[PDB]
Amino acid sequence: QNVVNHNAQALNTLVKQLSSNFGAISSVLNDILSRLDPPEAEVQIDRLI
Amino acid sequence: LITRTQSYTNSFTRGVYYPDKVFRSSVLHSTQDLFLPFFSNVTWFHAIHVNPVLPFNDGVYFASTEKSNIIRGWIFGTTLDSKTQSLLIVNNATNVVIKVCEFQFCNDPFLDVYMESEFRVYSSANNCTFEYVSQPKNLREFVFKNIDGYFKIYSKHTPINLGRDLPQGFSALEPLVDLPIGINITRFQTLLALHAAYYVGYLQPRTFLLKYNENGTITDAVDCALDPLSETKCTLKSFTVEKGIY
Amino acid sequence: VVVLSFELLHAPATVCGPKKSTNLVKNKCVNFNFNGLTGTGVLTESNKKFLPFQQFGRDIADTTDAVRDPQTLEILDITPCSFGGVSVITPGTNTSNQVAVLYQGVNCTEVPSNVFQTRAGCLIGAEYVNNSYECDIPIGAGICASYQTSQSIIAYKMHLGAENS
Amino acid sequence: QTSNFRVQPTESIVRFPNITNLCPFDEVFNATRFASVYAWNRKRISNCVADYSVLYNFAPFFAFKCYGVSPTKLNDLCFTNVYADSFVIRGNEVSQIA
Ligand SMILES: *[C@@H]1O[C@H](CO)[C@@H](O[C@@H]2O[C@H](CO)[C@@H](O)[C@H](O)[C@H]2NC(C)=O)[C@H](O)[C@H]1NC(C)=O
Ligand SMILES: *[C@@H]1O[C@H](CO)[C@@H](O)[C@H](O)[C@H]1NC(C)=O
Repeated sequence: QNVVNHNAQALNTLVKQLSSNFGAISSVLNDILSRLDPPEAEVQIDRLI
Repeated sequence: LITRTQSYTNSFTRGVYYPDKVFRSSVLHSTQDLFLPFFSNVTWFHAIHVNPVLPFNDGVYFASTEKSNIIRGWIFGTTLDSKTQSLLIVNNATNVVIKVCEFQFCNDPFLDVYMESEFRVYSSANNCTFEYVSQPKNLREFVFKNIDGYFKIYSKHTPINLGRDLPQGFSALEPLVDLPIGINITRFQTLLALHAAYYVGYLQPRTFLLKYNENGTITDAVDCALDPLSETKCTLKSFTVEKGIY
Repeated sequence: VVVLSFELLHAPATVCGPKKSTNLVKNKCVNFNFNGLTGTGVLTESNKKFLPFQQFGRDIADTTDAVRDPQTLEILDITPCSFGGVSVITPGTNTSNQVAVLYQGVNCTEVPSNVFQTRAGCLIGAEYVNNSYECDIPIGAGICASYQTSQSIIAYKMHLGAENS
Repeated sequence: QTSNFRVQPTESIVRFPNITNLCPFDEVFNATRFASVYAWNRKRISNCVADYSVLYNFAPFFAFKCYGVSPTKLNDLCFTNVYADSFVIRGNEVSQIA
């Protein structure tokens, strides 16, 4: 059972980092595209990447 | 002429409300918000007619068990003067009216019944910004909060048995209304109708662990900062813990 | 003469213009915007029952999976659109230029000739015989493929070994 | 393993609640008599939905100029409140209102 649990846990962590700002304006990328100008959008995209 | 007397009593894990509008099914969820801490000391007021104002900070929990028609509403403000905006809520048998204006409130306001007149609540009204009208033993609980220019009210009505007020059990408060008023609240007062006892508590920042059943209703909660045992339940994200060291 | 003055003060914005809504379409992979909730997927009829004040539902992984329609107060299930890996099976260019294609984890009816449904996915370009052999090219869940007679790609079940008593 | 496959979307759907509780622009544009310049009127409009398209029924023909905004992208914006000042002047003083 232990082995199974470990694997499951890992997957959840990999999902949870998706919903994180990581020091950017927001976690959602489409909003950053819509609201912001190409100069300032690039740094946010690179930070998320 | 109304005289008020104070005593103290215990919360007994009351004041839980839905913090979101998200449906969840058979899940334990951890939230961080303004809550009334478990087993806290709340004030019991006895008003008799044969009354200074109260502070408002980070929201208020209000409870009553009167047989209605005595308590009608509340006054919220920061100076209760003509120079600042104030909010007023009055209930009758037919409707509810919420108004924000520049009132000149009287000391010790009350509704006069002979027709219900409001010449003993304020004297002048001046500029009015927002108005709203809607629909109107037993225990009635309300939670009042004010964040980012929105005034939120949650409510709940519960038929209680025995003779004890604030009984033991769990009951969550559904959202009642949200008002975009954008004013400042620091003090509040209760209104009476003349031809009363109530409970007051204060909210604090706190993290809670809530349990949702399969129908989407909150059935139980855990306060993290109460005991060492309740903190383990929140680190483990579970309501039961097995023997060991954590 | 009428003069209109627009003011953006520090308060919630309570004077907005109308927001028009289009029709509702189901059983298709579409982009959707439900009252500000933006996403994409397939919307199907739901059997869930929200509380009167709840607007959308989230999963244990904190992903939106149900939504309430703002005009007709029904519940809809949101489903992600199909995706998967594409693998190519060949006998080696020294033997033939024919190939078969595996679509991992999708039904053969989802917008993908000999077609066959396996546990691993949809197999296109192979013939499914019955009699078994030793495994040559593993596919998954006991299915293997080979180049046999004219000559063509065939799929079969793995054979463990000769029976003895 | 060579390629990746994903089905693409084919349509766009937007859903919002019903439109109701319209702002009272008709009262301002059509009334009994407009005020007298020195004593003009100011009406506060808030907590409603404003559609700046029904205006043309009440005859905005002689002049229609919009500083700071765009006559088309008006109902695409949100404001805390809007005021309407209406009066009567002579046909030669319109240029002075700017
Ligand atoms: C929004 O408007 C639509 C009509 O344009 C409403 O749909 C009708 O609602 C009435 C309610 O009395 C029903 O009797 C009709 O059968 C409905 N017709 C259709 C075509 O749906 C809709 O109810 C309105 N939205 C809300 C929240 O009431
Ligand atoms: C297995 O044999 C049966 C005959 O009983 C046949 O119907 C079936 O198609 C065979 N399976 C194959 C060819 O994959």
